[PDB]
Amino acid sequence: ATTFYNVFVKRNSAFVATILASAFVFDMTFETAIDNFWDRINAGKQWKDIRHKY
Amino acid sequence: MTAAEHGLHPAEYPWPQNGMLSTFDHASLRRGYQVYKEVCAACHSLDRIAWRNLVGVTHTTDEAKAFAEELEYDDEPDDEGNPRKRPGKLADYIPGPYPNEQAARAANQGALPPDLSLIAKARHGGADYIFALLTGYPDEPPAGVVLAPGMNYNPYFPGGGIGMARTLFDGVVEYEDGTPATTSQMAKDVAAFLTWAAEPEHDERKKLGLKAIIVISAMLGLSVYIKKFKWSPIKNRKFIYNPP
Amino acid sequence: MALRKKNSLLNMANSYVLDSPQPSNLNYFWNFGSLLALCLVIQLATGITLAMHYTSHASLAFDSVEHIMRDVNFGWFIRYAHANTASFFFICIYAHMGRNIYYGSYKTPRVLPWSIGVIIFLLLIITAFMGYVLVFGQMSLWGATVICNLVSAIPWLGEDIVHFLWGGFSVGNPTLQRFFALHYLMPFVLAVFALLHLIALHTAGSSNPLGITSNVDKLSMHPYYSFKDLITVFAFLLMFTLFVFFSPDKLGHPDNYIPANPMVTPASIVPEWYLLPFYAILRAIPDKLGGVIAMVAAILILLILPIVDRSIIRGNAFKPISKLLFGFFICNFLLLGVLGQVHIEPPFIVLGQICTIFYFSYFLILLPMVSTIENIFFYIGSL
Amino acid sequence: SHASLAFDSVEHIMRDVNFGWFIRYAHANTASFFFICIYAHMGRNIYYGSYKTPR
Amino acid sequence: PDPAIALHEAAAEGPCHDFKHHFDECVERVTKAQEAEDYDHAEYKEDCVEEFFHLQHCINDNTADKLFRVL
Amino acid sequence: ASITSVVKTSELILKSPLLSKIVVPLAKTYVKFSGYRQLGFKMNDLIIEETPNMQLALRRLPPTESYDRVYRLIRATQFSLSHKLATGNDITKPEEDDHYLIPYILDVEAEAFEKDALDNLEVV
Amino acid sequence: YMGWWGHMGSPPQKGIAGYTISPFAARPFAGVVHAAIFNTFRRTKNQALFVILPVSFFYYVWTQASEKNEWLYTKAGRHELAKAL
Amino acid sequence: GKSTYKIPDFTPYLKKDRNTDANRLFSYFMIGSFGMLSAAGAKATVQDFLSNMSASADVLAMAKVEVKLGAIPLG
Ligand code: HEC
Ligand code: HEM
Ligand code: HEM
Ligand SMILES: CCCCCCCCCCCCO[C@@H]1O[C@H](CO)[C@@H](O[C@H]2O[C@H](CO)[C@@H](O)[C@H](O)[C@H]2O)[C@H](O)[C@H]1O
Ligand SMILES: CCCCCCCCCCCCO[C@@H]1O[C@H](CO)[C@@H](O[C@H]2O[C@H](CO)[C@@H](O)[C@H](O)[C@H]2O)[C@H](O)[C@H]1O
Repeated sequence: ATTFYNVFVKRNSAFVATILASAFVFDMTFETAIDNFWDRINAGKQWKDIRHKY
Repeated sequence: MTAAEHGLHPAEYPWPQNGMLSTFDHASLRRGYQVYKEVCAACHSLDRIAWRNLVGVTHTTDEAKAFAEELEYDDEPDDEGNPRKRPGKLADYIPGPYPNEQAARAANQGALPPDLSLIAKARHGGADYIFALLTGYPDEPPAGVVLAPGMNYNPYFPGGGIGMARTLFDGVVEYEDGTPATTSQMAKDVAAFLTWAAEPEHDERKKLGLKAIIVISAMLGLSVYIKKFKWSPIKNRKFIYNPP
Repeated sequence: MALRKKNSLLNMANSYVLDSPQPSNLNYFWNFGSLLALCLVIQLATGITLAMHYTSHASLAFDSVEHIMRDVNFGWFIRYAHANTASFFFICIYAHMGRNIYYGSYKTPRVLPWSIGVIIFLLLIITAFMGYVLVFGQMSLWGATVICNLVSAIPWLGEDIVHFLWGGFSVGNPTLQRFFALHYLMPFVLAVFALLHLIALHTAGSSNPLGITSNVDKLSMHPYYSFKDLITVFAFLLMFTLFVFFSPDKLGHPDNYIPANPMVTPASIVPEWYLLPFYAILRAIPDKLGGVIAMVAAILILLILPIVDRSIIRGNAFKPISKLLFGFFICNFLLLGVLGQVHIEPPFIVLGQICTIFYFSYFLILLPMVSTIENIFFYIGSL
Repeated sequence: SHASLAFDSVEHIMRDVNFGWFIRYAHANTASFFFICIYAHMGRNIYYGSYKTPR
Repeated sequence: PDPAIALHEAAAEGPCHDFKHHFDECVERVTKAQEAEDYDHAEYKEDCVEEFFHLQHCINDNTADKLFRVL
Repeated sequence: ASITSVVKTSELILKSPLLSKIVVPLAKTYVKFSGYRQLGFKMNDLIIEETPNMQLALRRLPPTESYDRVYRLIRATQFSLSHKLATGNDITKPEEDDHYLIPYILDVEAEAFEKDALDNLEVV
Repeated sequence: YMGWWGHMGSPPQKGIAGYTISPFAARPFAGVVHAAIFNTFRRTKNQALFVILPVSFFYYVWTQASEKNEWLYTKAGRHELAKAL
Repeated sequence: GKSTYKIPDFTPYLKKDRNTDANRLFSYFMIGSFGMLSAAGAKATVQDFLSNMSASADVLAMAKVEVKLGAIPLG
């Protein structure tokens, strides 16, 4: 806990760097997660689901 | 105003795309395009839609190019400056049935069939209005209604007398996917299709809205924690007063 | 001395957004000022972006808006953001004005920020009206026709003035091009007046919900009100998101998706919802000129609140009768809004006349009477 | 601002708008005068050391 | 066969029977009134649009969901 | 409006037996519903002070009265921001709601109004 | 009428001691459940009439007007409409 | 009520572990999460919004002309 504080939080340069790197990871993973969820709730409805007939 | 003058308000039908998380049914969109092409396109244009707009929505790139290449469009003049035609490309807009308003009205006993590219947004009711209108021609006008010549009775249309006759009858279209082409089925499909034509961003818009809802909700929750945290020294302040 | 105070430029920012001393007890209704600043920023960003894709020629305007919706990447978002934020701008502005009337922000020593504010409100109306015309759909055209023919009621020169504003004998291309130029410009004027009313306010500072001095107990604007402003920003963006992404057309009128046709008149010419109360006031007076004067007076009468409020106490927090009267005033203002969109038919014609009388009589009769009587009740009641 | 109509709109200003010629030439020439004055103002500042502390 | 035909008939005979009767009574009156001479030179000619709207509005409320379920 | 006005009109009402019989009970209720006492204020703490006259009257308050007023304003502001009401001894009892400021502002205004009158005198 | 830090324009203050604790020492959501329920109830109850009375009155007015208007433009309302115009 | 050295009661609000690194770290996790979502949100906003300035679909449809070569004879 102290260790975590000292490394990622104490220096604002480190804190901002950690926030931005987290933002990058969140952005990438959230994109992927929403994509999959959207595809499941709208299953058989989207072009990707019917494309195979053509 | 009388209810007649307003038009009957259409029912709220449960469209597949109703629902914060719901896209269009693209198989219905494709079937709706086929109804447009075989029935409506006789009188109505769809001028805001290009062939490329169908691609990856209702048709593959090949199918759409095939549709475009069957038509002739005006080319740039040749080297002697004589006019020329070319086959259509994906960038071309779907061509209308009439050259101008005058020709359109002449073919329709004076009435001008509107362009259908925005009609789902340009009428109160949207898909429900289109569906109600196409399916709502009674066999006989209510006793006592006097229709003007060339008018048809339809209660959903304001005033009751519409210049467009009933056009959908069981089996006017033969769907390529084997779906029974009943009046109701065709109206549902074409209404879906026209709604897509008016708002083609609909599916993407609702997915981005879901992401925005989630992030903005989280930020709202966190913003409340941070506010309460920073304000606590002010809220918790205590005084002791000793009058001087 | 700290740089933020030493340097002249930094010091101006500092004095307004960081060290500015605020009352420690502002409630959430003091957050509409910053939401209005946010709306103004969103409208500038989306507005400038739409201007990069819009064509002001009447032969191409409507189609350019379709191009934005259909071809420009995220064009749909920019267009709907701009159109919906105009409605949110008026929700926030009515709230901000409501806050100011309820808490007596128009009283000395804040008459000047209030009076500049009344002009900001007029500029916003003009700005939003011109923007509505730029689409050049049926509501665009029929709006410009009817509203600019009100100017015809100005005696002697009125007709001449109309033709001069239109740039011709009807609403057409010249009208559209000049509304585009003015719609671009007006938001900048509006921003300057917004800044003037803040500079005027800086002499007294913010009022507060108790109506007493805050000189005894101040808080820096940052961090306390910075962080409190974030809550309403995210609440606003949630509402924005629900309209822009899920129901982008809920606040609007389908007729504007039909291209302008000078021949065909739409079923019903009703303005955008936020103009509806003023439209109801105009309909109430049968005379054309009378109606126009009434409609303008309905806005300019706000300038006399500093005179007609005779209370020795600032605001309504402690005044039960004034609170009731204010409730009725606000609800009547909403009923006027509703009557602005009904058909000119019985029994709404007479009802609109009664609501119009009530609107004016608040400023001219009731508020002066009620505020006088409450003064006497506070004195006798506390003896 | 449309490219199919821009040049023609400027001709419309020159030919059809009342005093359009004046407004167009005023705008175009004042842009040159703006730069004459700005070079002069900068020249003044450099010659008289207006860039030194505390300015 | 169009699914709507049967659903509308069922809703008219069932939950919208009172409205069906009103429309029917109206049509009887209007037809009879048109049958009588010097109807063309009358001041007020009655229609049945009001009753028709009441009926259709009712049928639609009882059918909308059912119909879209079978398409 | 001027405090002078309010005080004079009130005195006309309190003189008339009929008027006082109907107004004094109403005014007492009004004050109860107003609810400023539930924030520990005295009525006079609510009077608008950003006026030259009122600034002068406040400067003329005795130091003790002035110190107490500052505390009541700070205490009320704290209840306001916390969304709490006064409890116990913080609630202003009807007997504590004294017009500490009215005499000062009436003197300030008396002079101000005399000055305006005398600026318009005409030798006969 | 407002100064700046150091000379804000307060009457002289004397005799008030103010105390507070650090944001990091405090529970920011202390007693939130009690406040959310009991405090909101108190504050809402005290303001309810000032909202209910005007809203209920203007809603009643609108309801009566809209129902009359609807009735005047029916067949049954023909005669009353003729007089109203 | 009189002595100013008798600090008013703050026990309802005081955290027992107020001086621990765990305690500070929690609140910075909240602040940092908020900064993280704000950064991710601003990136998304900027990228989506500025993409309006990239070639629109109608423009992109006009480049990239495709031509057959089977039709073209030698010489
Ligand atoms: C041969 C003629 C013809 C065909 C076929 C036709 N229409 Fe029309 N339609 C018209 C005419 C004419 C009007 C204008 C009627 C009027 O305004 O009185 C019209 C009007 C409309 C309207 C607008 C009604 C309004 O509110 O203004 C919609 C929507 C519509 N048609 C959709 C369709 C659809 C969907 C189809 C077929 C799937 C279709 N039409 C087939 C001639 C046709
Ligand atoms: C207070 C600021 C503003 C307000 C209230 C405002 C309001 C509006 C409104 C109501 C419309 C009609 C929207 C529609 O239904 O489509 C509109 C359109 C428009 N506005 Fe603004 N506007 C503002 C600022 C700006 C600014 C600064 C620009 C910069 C050019 C601008 C450019 C446009 C354009 C090009 C349109 C037409 C395209 C369209 O309709 O979307 N706006 N504006
Ligand atoms: C673009 C529109 C406007 C913006 C951006 C704006 C912004 C602000 C801001 C930031 C403040 C200080 C914070 C607050 O009290 O909320 C404020 C205060 C004020 N505004 Fe506005 N305002 C606008 C329009 C108006 C209008 C239309 C009026 C009056 C009709 C007005 C009158 C006032 C008054 C009187 C105050 C002082 C209130 C007080 O603190 O007691 N403003 N405004
Ligand atoms: C809100 C938008 C953000 C931008 C800020 C607004 C830009 C224009 C503001 C400048 C107008 C002049 O604003 C004026 O500046 C000076 C110093 O800056 C302020 O002066 C104030 O602060 C300084 C120190 O911070 C003190 O020396 C002074 O006693 C005090 O009154 C005035 O109170 C303010 O009225
Ligand atoms: C002040 C800032 C200065 C520098 C910032 C520079 C930013 C400008 C970059 C524009 C980049 C756009 O790049 C492009 O973005 C869009 C979203 O916008 C992404 O598009 C992706 O998501 C969008 C929705 O968000 C979907 O419509 C699309 O089907 C999907 O592919 C692309 O995958 C990416 O290729």
